[PDB]
Amino acid sequence: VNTIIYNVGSTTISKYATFLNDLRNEAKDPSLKCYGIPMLPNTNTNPKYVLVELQGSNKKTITLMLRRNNLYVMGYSDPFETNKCRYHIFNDISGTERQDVETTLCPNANSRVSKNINFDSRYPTLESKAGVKSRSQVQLGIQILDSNIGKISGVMSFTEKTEAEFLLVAIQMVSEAARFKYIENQVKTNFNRAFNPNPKVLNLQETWGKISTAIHDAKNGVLPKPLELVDASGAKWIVLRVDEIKPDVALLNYVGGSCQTT
Repeated sequence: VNTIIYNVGSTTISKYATFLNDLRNEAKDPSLKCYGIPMLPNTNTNPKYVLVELQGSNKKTITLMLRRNNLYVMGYSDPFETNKCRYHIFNDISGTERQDVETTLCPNANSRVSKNINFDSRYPTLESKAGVKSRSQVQLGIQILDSNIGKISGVMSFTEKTEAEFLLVAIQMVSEAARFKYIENQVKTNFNRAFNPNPKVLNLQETWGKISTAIHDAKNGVLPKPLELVDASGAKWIVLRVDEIKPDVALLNYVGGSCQTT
């Protein structure tokens, strides 16, 4: 499992763009692509995981564990006390995978401490805990990310609103940005300030699966059935060919079987 390092505490927009292209390269499958878009691997390709180490301000760090197959966050770790690695598995990781988030985020036994996340990773959950009606009311931004790392890393007690707010900002900034070129550019365009998620960033997050299947199943660039979407103002946005939506998407979720490659 490889780990990608990015310094949040001191960055430029290129430094954010390189990180992301190292995540995409590392996560994607080596041969599959539909219409020039990289596709994520089947569950069976090894390695199964990527680690994303986030360096905040004041020597604060969080290592984010992700699955290659669908780039979701399984949980995170932070340095705790002198020599402990504290791992935090999301409530909805089960089976071997739970031993796998432990073993991979904190590779040395003797030093491990558990502090689970007592809620699942779905956005409606994370919003109830932030105590907000919609992620859209919570601002995103590099300084917001840094400052949230600093509310979580090496702190004895931290509250669910604090934790959900960290994960809303970090899943959107790392896994949503990497799947969508559109969300990456929203973050580049506002790099020096805080900004509210617009309807399209939110809509793109929630329809990725359907987008991946449409694109895979498309013949001659024509999508199987029109794909109703929402744009940055809230307006119904209806795309029909792969060329419409492909600017906005960097990685495809796995769908098996063939598709037009290039």
